[PDB]
Amino acid sequence: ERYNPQRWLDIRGSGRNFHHVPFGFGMRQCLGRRLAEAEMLLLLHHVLKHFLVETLTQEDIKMVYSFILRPGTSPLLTFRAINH
Amino acid sequence: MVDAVARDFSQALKKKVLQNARGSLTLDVQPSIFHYTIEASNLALFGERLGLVGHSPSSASLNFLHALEVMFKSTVQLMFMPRSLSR
Amino acid sequence: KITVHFINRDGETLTTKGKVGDSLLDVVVENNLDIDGFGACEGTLACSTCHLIFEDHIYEKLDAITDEENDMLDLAYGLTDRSRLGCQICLTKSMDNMTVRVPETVLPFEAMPQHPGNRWLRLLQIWREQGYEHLHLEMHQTFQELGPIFRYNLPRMVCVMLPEDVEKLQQVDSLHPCRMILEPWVAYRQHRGHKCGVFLLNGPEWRFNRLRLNPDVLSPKAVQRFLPMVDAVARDFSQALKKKVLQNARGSLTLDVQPSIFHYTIEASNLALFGERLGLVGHSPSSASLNFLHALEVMFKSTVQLMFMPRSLSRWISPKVWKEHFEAWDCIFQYGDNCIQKIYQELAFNRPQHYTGIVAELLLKAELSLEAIKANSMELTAGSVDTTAFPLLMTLFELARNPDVQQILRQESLAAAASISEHPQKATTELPLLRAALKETLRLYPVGLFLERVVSSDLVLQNYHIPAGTLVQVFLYSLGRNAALFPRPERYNPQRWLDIRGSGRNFHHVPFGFGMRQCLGRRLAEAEMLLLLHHVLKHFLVETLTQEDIKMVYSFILRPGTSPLLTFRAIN
Ligand code: HEM
Ligand code: HEM
Ligand SMILES: N#Cc1ccc([C@H]2CCCc3cncn32)cc1
Ligand code: FES
Repeated sequence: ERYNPQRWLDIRGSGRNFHHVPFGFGMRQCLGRRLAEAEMLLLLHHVLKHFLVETLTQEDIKMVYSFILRPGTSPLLTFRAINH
Repeated sequence: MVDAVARDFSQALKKKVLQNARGSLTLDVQPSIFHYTIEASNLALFGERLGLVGHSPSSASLNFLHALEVMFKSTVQLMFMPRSLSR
Repeated sequence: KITVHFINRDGETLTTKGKVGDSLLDVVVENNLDIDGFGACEGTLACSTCHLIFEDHIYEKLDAITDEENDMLDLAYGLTDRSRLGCQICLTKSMDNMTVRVPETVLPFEAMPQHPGNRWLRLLQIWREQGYEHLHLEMHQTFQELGPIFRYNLPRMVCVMLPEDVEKLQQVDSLHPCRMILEPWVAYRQHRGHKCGVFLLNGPEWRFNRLRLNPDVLSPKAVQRFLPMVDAVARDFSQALKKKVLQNARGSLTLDVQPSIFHYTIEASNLALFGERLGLVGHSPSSASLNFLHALEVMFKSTVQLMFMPRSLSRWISPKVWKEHFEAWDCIFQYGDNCIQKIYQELAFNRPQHYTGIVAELLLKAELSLEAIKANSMELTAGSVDTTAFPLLMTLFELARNPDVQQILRQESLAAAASISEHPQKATTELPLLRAALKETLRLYPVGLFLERVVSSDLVLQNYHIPAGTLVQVFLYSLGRNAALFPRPERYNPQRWLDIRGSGRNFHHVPFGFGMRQCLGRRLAEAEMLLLLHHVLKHFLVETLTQEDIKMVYSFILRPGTSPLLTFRAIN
């Protein structure tokens, strides 16, 4: 339950197979795989170089399965601009 | 093309952030994010700029999102039944 | 150090000393002198209990009186041609052995004129008409038949209408002034686990809250902190109007401005309070904006349907109105709670080094429980819309009706324009005639209709003994139209308040109240109103052909039922 992205560069080290599979495998693996990555990566990139993101609601978010797994809570997030 | 949408998203957010005394904007961002993906998607796919980022949602935008929610919802009610029953 | 002699009400000369540069409020509280009730609001010009009368040779060489002090002195009993407010007077070298001095100041109750009407007939009238929009006209007719004083057969309750009576009523102002309690609103607070705010509090909880609010909501120091922010909203309002005006062939835009004004006050309020810019001025209304305004209308409406009944009756007669009432409050508290969960989260992660609004201070100071900041933050977010915007319409309207007065308020504004554009704070001081025009609108159209006080001791007004525990009500409508104090009362003449200020006539301008329960938004309202009209006069001409009088409705507050069609012609 610890959020630690570095673990995926350490998993790349000691070669371990099939650890990152949310898009699938084989040739029925998600066709939007790299379009999703594109949309997500750049938005967050452009948000990090201008804003600080904070929140008081650090309880876990209850998630609901309604075909896809999604959050039932949407948290109240602050975007504080950086100026230096 | 996605870069342009994500840039326009942050510059839109920054404009409004910087109008507030504390240089901050706290909000529920789920709506603005969903409209980002509709814009980045529709541009990458059809080359069209819908003008949903930075501006207000449109009628077509919110009807589309609702229909998705209903479709997922109504799917779990019919997936586990054969259509012989759900009929 | 300097010696100063104080003549008390009992006649005795107290002598003590203070240091130069000290306020004589400091001299009184730092020596525990026995001047009962002196300095109630701890030096934030929110009471007139530091009133002191000076010697002619000392008073003459004191600083000029500010409008903020003069408006306070106008609500001070026993006013004199040599009286000042101790909180605003710092001791100086020449006041050694000064002598200041503090002021001093029948048929039975049942022999007073009675209101013919019957509590229950009226109660049932409201049951069906769902309101009593005409009540202010009933009471005017009453005073014009029974005289300047009558009682209502109910408990005891007397309705008055003269400055004489308001002056006495403030002398009786206790340490815990008691306004009567609105159960429909409090029932809502009890039902949701919420704390009542200042508007609905009495006793020590009231005094506790108020003394931790006046500093950042009412002090001239706080007014100077948020006045520049209101300037930005009023500027953005005129430049927005001018853009659209100048697109039309004849450099004009005629419209119903009531919507745009209401959205101005929501913006100026939410910015002054929560430092947030909502972007409602210049752009279209939002869903949250119009839902908030409707819920206010419904809440006022449903209040008059439940105020005159005890809860014992309205429980089963109009339970639907209770559902209607709470769902209004439900929408209101949703709007307000989110402005505060917005800022509580912000402030948690960084305390700013500059001014970020009124509530930011209160939260930072943390002299109140958050549940008590939440409750006052609500009262302020909800009280700062209808009460501020209706007076602001009627002012525009009367300036369109009185072209003479307009062109004089314009000269004043243009004259002071550059002075104010450089430092907005100066609007307080550089626009005296405009501020007199706000007294003229609230005289004729007082959105606050009554001042109410449960007295704490036997007093007497207009020679009718008034026993303790009695409700007294100041009907400001009939007050403002008494030709005896206001020559030609229906005439709109802002200069009249300058005439009045020379002579020691008292309690003439009382729509915000008196004492320490006078309106906490008093100087925020005045800020929002003054600058909008200032910025509108230096760019636009305001005209209208609908110069009939506007019929006004009673829905807990006194508001217009007509909104007039006003023209804004740009000047070039
Ligand atoms: C985080 C984002 C996404 C996740 C986690 C995800 C997940 C998946 C998964 C698990 C599959 C099935 C893999 C399999 O059966 O082997 C799949 C298939 C598919 N996804 Fe996604 N997907 C995402 C985004 C997208 C996007 C953005 C699109 C379209 C632009 C998309 C369109 C598709 C399609 C068309 C298939 C069918 C592939 C096939 O049957 O060959 N997905 N996705
Ligand atoms: C023209 C505008 C306004 C008028 C005529 C007005 C009138 C009044 C009156 C007559 C009272 C009661 C005075 C008394 O009982 O002695 C009052 C109290 C109050 N008003 Fe207003 N008001 C105005 C604007 C505002 C605004 C803008 C706010 C908030 C931002 C506000 C918030 C309050 C509060 C919190 C109280 C309770 C004061 C207490 O109980 O100590 N009012 N107002
Ligand atoms: N909560 C609350 C609350 C909302 C609005 C008001 C407004 C309307 C009620 C009469 C009045 C006098 N001064 C301000 N107000 C007062 C309190
Ligand atoms: S104490 Fe001086 S005015 Fe309130």
